Amino acid sequence: AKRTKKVGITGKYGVRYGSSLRRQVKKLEIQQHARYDCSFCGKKTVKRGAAGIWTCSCCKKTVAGGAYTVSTAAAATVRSTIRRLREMVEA
Amino acid sequence: AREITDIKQFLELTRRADVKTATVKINKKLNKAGKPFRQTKFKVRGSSSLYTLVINDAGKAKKLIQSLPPTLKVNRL
Amino acid sequence: AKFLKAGKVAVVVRGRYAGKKVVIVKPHDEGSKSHPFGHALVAGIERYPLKVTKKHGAKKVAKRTKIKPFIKVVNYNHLLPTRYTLDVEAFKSVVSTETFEQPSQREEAKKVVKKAFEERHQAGKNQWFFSKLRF
Amino acid sequence: AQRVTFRRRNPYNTRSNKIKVVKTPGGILRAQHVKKLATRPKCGDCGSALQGISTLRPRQYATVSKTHKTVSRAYGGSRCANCVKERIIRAFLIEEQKIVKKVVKEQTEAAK
Amino acid sequence: GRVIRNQRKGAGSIFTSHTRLRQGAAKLRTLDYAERHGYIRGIVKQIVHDSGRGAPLAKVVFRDPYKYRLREEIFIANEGVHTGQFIYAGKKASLNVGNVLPLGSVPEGTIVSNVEEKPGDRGALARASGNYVIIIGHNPDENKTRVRLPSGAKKVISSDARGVIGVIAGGGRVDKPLLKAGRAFHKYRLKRNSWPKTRGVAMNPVDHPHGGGNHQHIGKASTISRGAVSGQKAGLIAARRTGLLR
RNA sequence: UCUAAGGGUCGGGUACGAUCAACUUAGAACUGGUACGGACAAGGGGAAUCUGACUGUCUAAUUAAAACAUAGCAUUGCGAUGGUCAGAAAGUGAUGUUGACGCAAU
RNA sequence: GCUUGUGACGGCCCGUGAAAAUCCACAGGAAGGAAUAGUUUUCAUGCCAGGUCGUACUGAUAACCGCAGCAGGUCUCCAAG
RNA sequence: GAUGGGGAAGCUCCGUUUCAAAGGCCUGAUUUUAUGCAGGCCACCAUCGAAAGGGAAUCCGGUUAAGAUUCCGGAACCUGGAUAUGGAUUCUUCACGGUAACGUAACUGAAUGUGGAGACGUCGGCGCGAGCCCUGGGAGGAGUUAUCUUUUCUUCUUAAC
Repeated sequence: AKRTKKVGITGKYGVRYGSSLRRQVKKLEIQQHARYDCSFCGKKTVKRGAAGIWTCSCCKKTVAGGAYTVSTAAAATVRSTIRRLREMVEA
Repeated sequence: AREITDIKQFLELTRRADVKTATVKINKKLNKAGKPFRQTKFKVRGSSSLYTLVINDAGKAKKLIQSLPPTLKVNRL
Repeated sequence: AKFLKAGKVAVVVRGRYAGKKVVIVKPHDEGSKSHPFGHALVAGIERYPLKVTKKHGAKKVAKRTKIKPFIKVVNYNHLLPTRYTLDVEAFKSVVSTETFEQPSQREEAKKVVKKAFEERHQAGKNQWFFSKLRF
Repeated sequence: AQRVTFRRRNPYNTRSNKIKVVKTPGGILRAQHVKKLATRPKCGDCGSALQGISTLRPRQYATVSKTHKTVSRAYGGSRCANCVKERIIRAFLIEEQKIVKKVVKEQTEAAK
Repeated sequence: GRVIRNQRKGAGSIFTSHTRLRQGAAKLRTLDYAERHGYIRGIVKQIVHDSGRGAPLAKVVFRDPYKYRLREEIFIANEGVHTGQFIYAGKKASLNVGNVLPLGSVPEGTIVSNVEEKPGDRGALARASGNYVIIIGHNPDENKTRVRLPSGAKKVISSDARGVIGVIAGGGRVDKPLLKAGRAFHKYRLKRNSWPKTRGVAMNPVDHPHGGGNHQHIGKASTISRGAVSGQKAGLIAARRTGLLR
């Protein structure tokens, strides 16, 4: 029973707001209410409490991150760029 | 507003020198299912509290009343 | 091989003694009528001697260095076994299951333990076992 | 079908002003003001309510014996006993490996 | 005439900031001996939500050097930090996300945030969520550093100015349509009284320079001189160009 | 006036019996001055046009609107020795417990 | 069943939803004290004091405000078949 | 909103810990006498601001022409202060038991530091309670009865601690 066809999670908004805006939110609100693997405890407990903060209910680690998702796009290439400049000086 | 269980401990407070007065209440109740009996309570008055002993077997309750100290001025019923 | 033995120092990680150091004296590896688990009789020190210094003379040194021991059955899971050791042959008779059961025999058996420990704290053998663990 | 009032001059339903409805010995329903409930004390580490402590309001602990306010482990009325189990593990094995580090700094002198 | 709405924010009565739920001023640590001659380690106690801001905060707890106690401070949390992380601070620290180093101590092409304009201001540049500056070059004599400000401007600062490694958490925030006037109401109740905005077009000749007329229209150019004077300035102020880009 | 369906507590050497207690639905005969949400309570509906997307707000005491607001769209100034504003002055102040994914002006 | 209290869960947010006095615990080990005898008022019991101003009644189709004994205005609790 | 400061011909304005020499504690040293001299400390450095927020502790019964969680009778509780008795502890000087969660009538603790409480949005159903509602057996009082009705109404209550 899939119920709705296109709108999915945004069915709560009804008919209002226009189709693009409702579809562009459906992009993010599937990210912020999604459940992610935990880089520490090895389970997927990770959920969002607020913009910026991502809380494991298993290992109780809190993890800072992106607003609507765990790891921002431009972040995962900072911790590689930072991983590379660190080895540059120590190698 | 307290209760005593052992008879002996009750005999102490009567001498505890804070106790000026006591009383004896008689209550007619029944036990188990069928048949009644005569229940008595002894209420000694402290400064900060009121202690009571409950005697459900009247074979004991009489030997106790005589045993009260003579200074203690008792109001029966 | 089996590193839980008669001399092996341990740390007590579970209950009222947690953080205090002991020595495994008579281990029962498997089985007993009560205690249906691997346990080890231990002896340890409940009070640690206070800092003694050059400046303390006269009677302070004897009253800083007072040790208060204990004897306890403990479960392995509640012990950290460590590489250190003690020479335990002094009280091997005085800390025993027979010592428990008749609790009078327990305060008779702290004396032979309390005496062996304040000896060693003179002649500084086992310097570490006498220093308060800190956490 | 009886109805009842506040016994105090606060007409309003605020957090302190709660009412419970009581049948007196004299046959009447009457309102009874109730004090705000007590919260259990928390582990300053893991946050889970640490058992063995009596749950009172803050100034009602001044009236209580010390066995209600404590347990007989080290860090008794403070940490949850699994937060004491760790910090013993962590105090022993950090200052264990920390001795092994200081011999290597004696070896790295003679090795070079 | 009347005093217009933007002239009315200066006296700051109902226009002040709504400060109640804010955890504090997020700053970096005072610059001291231990940090400029070496490093000092804290740990981040909890990374938490601050009201009115867009990015989370972290509370790292240092050990006071000269007195026995703990001291805990408020850092804008870089993305990737986690509670239980050691945060190293000082000249001799290492290059890892969250460690605050001087800028002279990091190679060019390094991504840092919450960088300082001058040493010891406890942070200025790139504090909003998702922002960072890149270090594009050094000037080892008459010490400076060449960094790229998040707008794209290129600024040159001191090389003793600290900054914390990584991107600020809370990236992606404005990707999500706000969708209704209510969600913009809950946004500015925690910030200040700016909202909603009446178009100066829709008001009277007293209320604004754009007001009046039997149609709604500005009537004169909407670009105003930088050398304008108090209350004349409404509209696009001292613009070099205007109109949609191509 | 009946029929049916839906629950519980209970003893079984290592299939059945009993009792207690509910407002729910569906079905069938009969019935009457065809009456039965019997009073009360309780949407009129449809084919189009102009116009503002919507919720919301405003001339208290002649105007509730197609007007203001809004999300969305775009432009503009500003990297703090600063942008926008205040003060008679100031060892003065609001944005700012701020830092371009920000503040200010449209 | 209705009213209110509470507990464990769940949803929502570019919104994550007061401060302080006050009280307690823990870490530490300053010191102070057993043997002819020395403590402890966080165990029990016992003893003394607990001041100042408010307290009546309406709270409204006549006790408040609207020139008034005005069909207006005015925050709140309880709630039977 | 004072103070210190800073403007202002001035009425007064700024600001609220600010460009400040901003203060009184814990007991050791005294057994000429009480507190000199002593080490150490702690730097938060006015005050005002809520009868709905935070908060030490009280309940039932009776009483007046008019007052009561205040008066009466009884049953509690908190706080500040003084010391006395019993128990407990002490020769292993500052308690024991349980593997552990932890237990208990008690069961030393200064400067200092840290942790909890105070201390918190909203909605949704679910659980458990309290008062109310309904209701059967029994013990009483009242209303109806021309006929029917093991009948209709009412009292069987239990506070803080």
